[PDB]
Amino acid sequence: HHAIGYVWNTLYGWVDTGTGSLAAANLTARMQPISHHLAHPDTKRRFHELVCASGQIEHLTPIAAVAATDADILRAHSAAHLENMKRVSNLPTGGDTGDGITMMGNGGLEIARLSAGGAVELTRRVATGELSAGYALVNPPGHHAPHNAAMGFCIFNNTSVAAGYARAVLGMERVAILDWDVHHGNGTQDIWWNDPSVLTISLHQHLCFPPDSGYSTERGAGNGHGYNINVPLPPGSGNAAYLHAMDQVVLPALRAYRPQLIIVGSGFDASMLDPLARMMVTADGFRQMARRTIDCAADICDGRIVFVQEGGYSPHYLPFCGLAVIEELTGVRSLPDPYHEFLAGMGGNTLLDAERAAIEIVPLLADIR
Amino acid sequence: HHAIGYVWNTLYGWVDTGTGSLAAANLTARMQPISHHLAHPDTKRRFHELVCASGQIEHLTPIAAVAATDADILRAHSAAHLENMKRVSNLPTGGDTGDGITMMGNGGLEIARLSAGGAVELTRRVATGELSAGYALVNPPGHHAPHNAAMGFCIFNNTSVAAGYARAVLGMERVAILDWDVHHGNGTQDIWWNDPSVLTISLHQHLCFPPDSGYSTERGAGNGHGYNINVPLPPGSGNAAYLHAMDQVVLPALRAYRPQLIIVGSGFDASMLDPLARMMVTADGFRQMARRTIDCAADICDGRIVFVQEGGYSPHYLPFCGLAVIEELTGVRSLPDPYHEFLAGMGGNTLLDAERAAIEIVPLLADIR
Amino acid sequence: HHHAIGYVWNTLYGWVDTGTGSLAAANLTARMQPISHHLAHPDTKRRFHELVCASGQIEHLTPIAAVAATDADILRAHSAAHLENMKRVSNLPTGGDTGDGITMMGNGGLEIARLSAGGAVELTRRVATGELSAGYALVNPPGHHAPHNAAMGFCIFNNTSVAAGYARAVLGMERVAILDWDVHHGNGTQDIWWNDPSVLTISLHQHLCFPPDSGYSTERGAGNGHGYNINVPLPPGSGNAAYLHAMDQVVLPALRAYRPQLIIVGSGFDASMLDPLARMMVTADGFRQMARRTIDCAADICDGRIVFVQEGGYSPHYLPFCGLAVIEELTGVRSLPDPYHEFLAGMGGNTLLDAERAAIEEIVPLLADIR
Amino acid sequence: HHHAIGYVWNTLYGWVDTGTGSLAAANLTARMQPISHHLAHPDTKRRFHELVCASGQIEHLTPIAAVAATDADILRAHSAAHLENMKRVSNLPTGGDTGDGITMMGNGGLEIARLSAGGAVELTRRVATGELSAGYALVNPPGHHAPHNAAMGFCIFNNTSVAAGYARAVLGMERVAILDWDVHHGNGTQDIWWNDPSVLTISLHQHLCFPPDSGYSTERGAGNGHGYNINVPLPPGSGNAAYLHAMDQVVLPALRAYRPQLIIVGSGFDASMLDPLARMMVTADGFRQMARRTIDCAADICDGRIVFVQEGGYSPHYLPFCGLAVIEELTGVRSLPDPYHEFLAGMGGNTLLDAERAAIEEIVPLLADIR
Ligand SMILES: O=C(NO)C(F)(F)C(F)(F)C(F)(F)C(F)(F)C(F)(F)C(F)(F)C(=O)Nc1ccccc1
Ligand SMILES: O=C(NO)C(F)(F)C(F)(F)C(F)(F)C(F)(F)C(F)(F)C(F)(F)C(=O)Nc1ccccc1
Ligand SMILES: O=C(NO)C(F)(F)C(F)(F)C(F)(F)C(F)(F)C(F)(F)C(F)(F)C(=O)Nc1ccccc1
Ligand SMILES: O=C(NO)C(F)(F)C(F)(F)C(F)(F)C(F)(F)C(F)(F)C(F)(F)C(=O)Nc1ccccc1
Ligand SMILES: [K+]
Ligand SMILES: [K+]
Ligand SMILES: [K+]
Ligand SMILES: [K+]
Ligand SMILES: [K+]
Ligand SMILES: [K+]
Ligand SMILES: [K+]
Ligand SMILES: [K+]
Ligand SMILES: [Zn+2]
Ligand SMILES: [Zn+2]
Ligand SMILES: [Zn+2]
Ligand SMILES: [Zn+2]
Repeated sequence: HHAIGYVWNTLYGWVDTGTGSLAAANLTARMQPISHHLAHPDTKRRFHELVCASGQIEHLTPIAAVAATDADILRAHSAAHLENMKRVSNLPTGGDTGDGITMMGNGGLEIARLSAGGAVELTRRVATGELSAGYALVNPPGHHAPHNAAMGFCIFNNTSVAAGYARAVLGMERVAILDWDVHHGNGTQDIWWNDPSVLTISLHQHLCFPPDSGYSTERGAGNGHGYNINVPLPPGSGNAAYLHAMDQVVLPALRAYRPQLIIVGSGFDASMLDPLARMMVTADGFRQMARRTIDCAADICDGRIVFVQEGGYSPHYLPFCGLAVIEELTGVRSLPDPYHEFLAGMGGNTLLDAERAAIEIVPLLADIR
Repeated sequence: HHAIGYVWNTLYGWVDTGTGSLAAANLTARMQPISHHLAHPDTKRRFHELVCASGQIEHLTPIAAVAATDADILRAHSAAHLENMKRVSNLPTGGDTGDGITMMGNGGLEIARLSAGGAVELTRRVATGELSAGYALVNPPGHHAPHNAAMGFCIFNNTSVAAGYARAVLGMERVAILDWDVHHGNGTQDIWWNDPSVLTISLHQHLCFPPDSGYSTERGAGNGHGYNINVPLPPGSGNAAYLHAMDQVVLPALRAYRPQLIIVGSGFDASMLDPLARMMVTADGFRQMARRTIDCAADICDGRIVFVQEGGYSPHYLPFCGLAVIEELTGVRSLPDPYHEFLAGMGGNTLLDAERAAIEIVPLLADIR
Repeated sequence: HHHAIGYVWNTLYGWVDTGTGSLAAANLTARMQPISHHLAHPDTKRRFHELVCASGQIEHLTPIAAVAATDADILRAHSAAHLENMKRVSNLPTGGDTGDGITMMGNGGLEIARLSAGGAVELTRRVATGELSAGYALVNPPGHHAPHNAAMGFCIFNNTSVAAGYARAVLGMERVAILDWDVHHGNGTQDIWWNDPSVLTISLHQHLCFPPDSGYSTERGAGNGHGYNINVPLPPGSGNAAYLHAMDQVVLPALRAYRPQLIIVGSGFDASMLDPLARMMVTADGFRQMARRTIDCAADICDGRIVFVQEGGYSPHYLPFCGLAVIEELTGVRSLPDPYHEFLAGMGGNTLLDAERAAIEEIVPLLADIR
Repeated sequence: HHHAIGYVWNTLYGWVDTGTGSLAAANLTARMQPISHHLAHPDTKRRFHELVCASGQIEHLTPIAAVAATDADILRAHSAAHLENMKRVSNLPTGGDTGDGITMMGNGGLEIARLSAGGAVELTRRVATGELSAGYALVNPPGHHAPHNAAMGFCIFNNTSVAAGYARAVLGMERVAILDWDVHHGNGTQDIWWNDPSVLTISLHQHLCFPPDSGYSTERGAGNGHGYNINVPLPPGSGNAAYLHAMDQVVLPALRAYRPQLIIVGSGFDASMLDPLARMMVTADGFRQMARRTIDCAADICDGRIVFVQEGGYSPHYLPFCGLAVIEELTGVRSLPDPYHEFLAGMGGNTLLDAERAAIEEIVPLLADIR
């Protein structure tokens, strides 16, 4: 049938990103304090508020986040990492999660558990058939956190916690994670590196972040060899490149693999107005990407698809990119993208030779059994 | 000798950009109000504050802005445009300058006059030999405003007001305006379209803004034919492309033309972290661009070079891009770019075939007499 | 017995565009520099809502959707000319001045004004029918300064008067009371019901804080309404002791004398210890005690029918805790401390000063005229 | 005769990192939501500076560069342990807690604390030598809560005491006065000079506003310093009438009795009508009159030697106009109105209430002990 779940929790908007821009404010470096860190939670809150103010919320089934348990977290992460996060969160003013930039406040583990747990709860309810699909608008994000660490503002790897739950608790034999956050999903890649039961795909700007990963030659290991697929694209790639990648690589990979559930790491940092990447995707591009992936799920896994928020750093534009994806889930297309004409004139809608060549990963599809 | 002028006026930081993102907030469109418009003056104020906090201010000669007179403005703009700006500024709550997006507050003409006048005052003092060079950190910007209108948040075309002053008041026969704001300097192009006495050069992202201009075929008209040079570059172009453009096109054009003064429209919206374009220039890239242009001025026009602020929309990073240019003027290189390693890993430092081909404008150099 | 507490929040209450000025607009000639957050910026009320959710109070509330106030609803409190002027201003391509030179609406800003008044109406309807026992409408923009024929003091429509008008005309209640404890005089509400004894209007406020020329004890209504408007102006620096003495000596006796069938509270928190727009010393515990007293009074005299409707309050730091205290008195679930309690308790306001006592006692002889 | 008015602003005064809390840090367990602007955010003082410039007052001032306070400078007001603790905290990779659990410094935040104290010192030196007639040091962080052995109340070092210590030890002045009209008790300054009659310390403040346990009239110094600390605690709601009565009856007579060779004013604007962190009713015209009186007193008794040093004040909207009024009294160029004047004048505070008069009169018998 048709019932679309939606997860927002007030505390997703209360993540304290501090007073720096990216790293902390630093007087010796003359990095002046600023009100809004690049990753400030207001960007995602504005998406939530637009979901409500547009009336999309009336077509969604609100789903309460339920805190991820230690057992849930341990399906994706090491005990040492979980214990370190408990340690850092218990410090009187929080602290450094290990990388020197990713911080948690005192009690910040509460929000990290609710973020991973929002993904799990939506996954559970879609997998059982209570819901047909859904969108978990979580924060903090997940895809940079590998098995043994926090990284890139990610405390736990939300989509991997959800995949682990689908595998262990729901008994699914095959799950796919499709990450279209513009940054390489190195954490997700790491977690399932040796494991063919979770197909991991990352469409991203080549070497945007991290600086040393996301190459096409990173394909997994052992029994997992062939079950990690990176699609690095050049800076300036737009809707044409992204849709060519979907049609030539992503959708064929999903059809070859036959997952029982598709989890999308849904970032909007590939947008035309994002500060933290150089891509040219518009809300109409994300719309088409979502439509294609939802339709693929309908064909191959009884429509079982869960979108989980990753990055995106335009408070101005991200809400409209997100809303387009929500509208593809609900089928209620009731608000225009007010930037559409303005951004459409900038380009990205022609498949350039260098973009085409980057996508033409195609010979690796044959190794997905 | 060596004396570097620097213009900042408090009111440059008081430009009211409203409560929208780009266009105004709009309830029917569900464009939620936001504290900082993309063009909020804090970005440029943070540059000023870094100039001070870094100690660069101790190596600069502060120059007070002096309001541009009607006569000054009329060297670049029509009487109808000036009168319309006086009209709009006199409205009790200001209003629409004509394009439906560019607004002035009540009394906002004061700031527009100080912005153009900051460029004029620095130009005067460099041309006389009181100063060797300088940087006018003005706001609002100028380069989109054509002869008969305000456009793209530009009320008056600051660099053209300064060029007009150099021509009419100082009696210079040849002036060059080099615009490296990432958006096409359509206003400047328009003003001097028929005029070979002001060479206008625009290095920009192709079709970023405006959507219908900046093509290589836009070359001026009449006696001005050959004295407008557009260098449109593809999205994703970085330091390699920008420096190749400098070496192959911009610097040869300046040497062919033999201006008596070089005015640089110094935007930083080509930076790696800018939301309003897709280019990959780092602070080190802007440093090298500035070094090259200052050295060219030393060779061909007795060092007479005036930098005038155009766009740039990263409050995080613009200050460091600007500071690099200031350091090239003063010769005091006392602060690192704290983002250098982070951004250097993202690329843009290899000249791609498509970038090289866009630059290879070279056959037009022969028409500069 | 029955317990179900309604709660109204609409996303658009947080989207009210207060501009780039502090109070009036930014002004270059006056050298009033633009600022991100106007004093009345919606974030203050949004932070209250978010605390209601993050504290877990939301799990004890029954969410009630705001329904846009119709023209008919608005016309029970305001003139046709005022409604038409608001439709006119809201239809202007970039909105404009609502009449006073400071209160503005955006293009389409009438949508939010309707949802604000309509949130009060919807909660009133559902409490009056017995679906709900009581509730809190966390609306924005506020209401109490808007008189019959105008917008004023960032109020477009007089939300509590629209709700009272609905209770009177649609539900057929013969007597309604509006108790306003916003720190500013409820001049709009006073104006609307000035000649009308069917809506008892009470305003507890800082004397001459805003507006400058109203809220005196001598403003008592007119005609058949004479005696059915009660102002309790208090001196600057009044705190919990003064506010509770006013409740016990004046407000609660007035309500008991009048026997309203519904009590509507204009629930502002601008009397708080940390508010920039008044000089009063009320703490979250003070508002808690005020709410408790008023809810208990409603239980005694009108079958518990009480509707709280948000008015002002300008501390984004502290207002959420003041508001949460009132919500907790409605739900009976007292699960979070006021983290400012010790800090503010040391500042005073907890002793009834002679001047405060005397200001309150000025109103006591007027209670006898409430029939 | 001579007229040259020094003015200190340093960009880094605007870069003080006040964090993401309201007052204490953001706290998830307490459900204190993060906020962009802490109550003490530097933008309030930066907006004052920008108004000094945009109003054209800057053209009538002599800009004076702040020079970092040396260890020797700091040690005239504070203990070696406190200085070493501040060097320790500032050297920590991400800074930390200065001791009280709320006052923090960033890594390298000692640089700004030194520039703040050093701005006061540099202006003091240049006024005392006769290079300047008077001046205003618009410093941040503030000073007056920091006692000899600690940081407190967002004060790292006691700027005015560092300046007084310099005047005493380096310039050889035998008598200095510090007049603090920040609305909070200058407990730090009181502590530093408690036993010392060579620095007369006066604090006009809201009674028990902050700290909670100090500022009583009975706190008069000790030993040879007995009689050389004067507290003037005023009740909440006191306005221009009370403040000017306190100036005329207590402050100015105390200064005339003491005959300081230099007057340092701890110039806070947190007594303003719109301040969130106190309940007083002073307007820009009130601060203007206070400044005029004090400058004229300096002209009469110490050859015009007066240095104003910024303390608190938490209205980004209104503080700039309060500060500008003081600057205009120094320059004598009165070129911009207070655009809030009419709005605030209607709220009151301009009548001397009996309780206000009595609070002030409590201090008058202590004037006789100033020898
Ligand atoms: O959306 C993001 N990723 O999907 C993002 F994490 F926020 C990021 F990639 F854009 C990021 F901002 F670049 C980053 F990863 F968070 C980051 F900035 F790169 C970082 F992680 F914070 C970071 O800079 N990490 C470093 C760690 C060690 C040494 C240098 C950098
Ligand atoms: O830095 C800039 N230019 O150098 C910029 F003007 F700010 C811009 F190009 F980035 C801009 F923001 F895109 C813009 F030009 F200002 C703008 F947004 F495009 C605009 F001018 F405001 C704009 O959108 N103008 C339009 C006018 C009519 C119809 C549609 C758009
Ligand atoms: O909470 C408030 N009222 O309950 C308040 F309206 F916000 C106010 F009273 F505090 C207010 F802010 F003071 C005001 F009422 F909004 C205002 F500021 F006074 C005003 F209404 F906007 C205002 O200043 N109005 C004026 C109208 C005409 C002439 C001068 C002032
Ligand atoms: O302007 C001020 N003083 O002149 C002020 F310091 F900011 C203050 F008094 F208003 C203050 F904000 F109240 C404070 F002093 F800063 C403070 F908030 F009270 C505090 F110091 F930070 C504070 O609350 N300190 C405490 C220390 C220990 C235990 C409880 C509170
Ligand atoms: K895998
Ligand atoms: K990815
Ligand atoms: K030309
Ligand atoms: K350009
Ligand atoms: K009445
Ligand atoms: K009231
Ligand atoms: K003393
Ligand atoms: K004081
Ligand atoms: Zn990302
Ligand atoms: Zn630009
Ligand atoms: Zn109010
Ligand atoms: Zn203070």
